[PDB]
Amino acid sequence: HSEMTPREIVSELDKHIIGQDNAKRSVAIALRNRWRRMQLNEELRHEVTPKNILMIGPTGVGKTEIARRLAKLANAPFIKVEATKFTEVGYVGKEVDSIIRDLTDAAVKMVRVQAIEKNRYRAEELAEERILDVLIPPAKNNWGQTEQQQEPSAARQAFRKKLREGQLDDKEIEKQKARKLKIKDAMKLLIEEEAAKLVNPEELKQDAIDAVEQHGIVFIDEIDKICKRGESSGPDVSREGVQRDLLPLVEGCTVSTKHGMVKTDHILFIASGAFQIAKPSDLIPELQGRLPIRVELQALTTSDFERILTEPNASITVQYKALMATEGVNIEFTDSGIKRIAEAAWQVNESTENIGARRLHTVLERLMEEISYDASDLSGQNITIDADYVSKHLDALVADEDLSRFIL
Amino acid sequence: TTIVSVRRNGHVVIAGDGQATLGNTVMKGNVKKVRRLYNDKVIAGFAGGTADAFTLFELFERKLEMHQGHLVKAAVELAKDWRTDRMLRKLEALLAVADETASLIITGNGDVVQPENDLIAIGSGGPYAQAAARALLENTELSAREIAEKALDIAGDICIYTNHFHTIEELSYK
Ligand SMILES: Nc1ncnc2c1ncn2[C@@H]1O[C@H](COP(=O)(O)OP(=O)(O)O)[C@@H](O)[C@H]1O
Repeated sequence: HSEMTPREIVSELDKHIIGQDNAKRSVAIALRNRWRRMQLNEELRHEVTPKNILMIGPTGVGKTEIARRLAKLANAPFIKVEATKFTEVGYVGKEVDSIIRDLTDAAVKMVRVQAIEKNRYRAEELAEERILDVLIPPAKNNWGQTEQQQEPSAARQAFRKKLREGQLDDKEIEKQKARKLKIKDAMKLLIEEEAAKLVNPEELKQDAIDAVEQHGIVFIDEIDKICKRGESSGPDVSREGVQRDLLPLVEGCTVSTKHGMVKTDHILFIASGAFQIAKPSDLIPELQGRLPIRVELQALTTSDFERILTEPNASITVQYKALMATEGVNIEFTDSGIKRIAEAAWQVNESTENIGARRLHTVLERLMEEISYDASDLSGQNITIDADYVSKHLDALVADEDLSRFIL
Repeated sequence: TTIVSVRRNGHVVIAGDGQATLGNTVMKGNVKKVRRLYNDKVIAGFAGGTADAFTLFELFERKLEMHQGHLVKAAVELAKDWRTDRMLRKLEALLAVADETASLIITGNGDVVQPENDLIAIGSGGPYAQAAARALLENTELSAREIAEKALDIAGDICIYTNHFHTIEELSYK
């Protein structure tokens, strides 16, 4: 759909993800390819299949984020399943078709909500005429001057101009309605009332399908957890089983959704792994073939951490500022304050378990616990979170390890 | 009764008397037989029930609302129902109607009639009015209003069912 060049995609993706340029390009080539396909002829359009990607990297360094923003950027249906979720189905469990169902139930919970956007002006325009018709019951068969039912727009203009908030005046209108009511309801009863007439069925539910088939993006997390490991055998066939089960989905097939028959032949798949125990070549042959693109993501550094805190649009730091503003408080972060928040997060991840950028949200959040509470009784102030403040609130916690495993 | 309509020098009129008769006696002497319609643009006169009126004139108005001021058509569309609709049928009367465009008679028969010179003279006094109107219209420079008036009097003088109470509705345009 989008006519954005790969470079433009990466750019757009740079507004949310720090670093990981390679994964960005890989995912950007994929998107542009969907465009490249439609520009082709009959034959070549069947033959050309998505170049599914296999993202390789450690926890929380931007794998899902990238895929989430990519999806979001192409207004495409997105689903994220954890591969092992099916490893237990050899005993009982979810079938892999569920992935295409959910990518559908969400490809619908999407086409519907985005039908409330398009149809949010229709009910408050060619539909608010309801209350105005019981306010000034139109002429017994309007005349006809294409400006006659517009002439009132004097008496009529007043009932609309005053309808800029002034209500709670009980009236009635028309299973049409007929029932007597108010306006904080008669009006809202009209909101949905006149709207369900613009949206139809066999096009909405039919399109959600067209979406998944043409723009669906499936993110299979921890694909590496279903590869063969030299510790046993019984569990391996169980793992490799999930691989064979997923095979139809990325090779091309038809799944049954309670909204129709979805064809996976053109859904893009972004698999993901850490590959510390297994290697991508441990994936079954048929799957390695369907995962042509391999891209690695690097571990985040303290500088990446500093940048992640403030650079992204609606970065946690920005959000925080926003939220404190809600309380009428002016929060402000100095460069060294952030340099220290990042520093702390790095420390805990090295001294205990490394959870990537996730650590920032918990560190940042513990740091602010006090202002977050007192914010209401601090309205009209300029609080500055600087290196000092940071140290007073985090040092002790970060310093104590066993405590970090609990509190940070 | 006597309804007279005339048209001369960008002026059209409809004038009527006010006698309602029952047998050989006068029931009322000031019956309004000439009204106005379509946002005082269309004039009309009539012979019949005061209700038949307030029903055939209301409808006529809506028919104009369904045909942008175009007299004739609403008039055609009017006489249309007036001869079809089970109920509307029992209605009896003789509408004389005239706008800046033209003037014409409508009968329960559904007919739409445009008389020789937009000259109309319906009712038992009709012809006497016509005779006098025609005379005046062809031998004097008098005005449409002056005609209908004088003609109406002549009528009421001959017609035992027509009096000298008037109700005129003029119209200017040029
Ligand atoms: N490179 C990055 N740029 C911006 N935010 C990042 C980055 N890496 C991780 N994060 C943050 O950390 C969380 C970790 O999840 P995610 O980014 O999906 O990575 P992963 O899929 O590897 O666990 C996300 O909510 C995201 O906001």
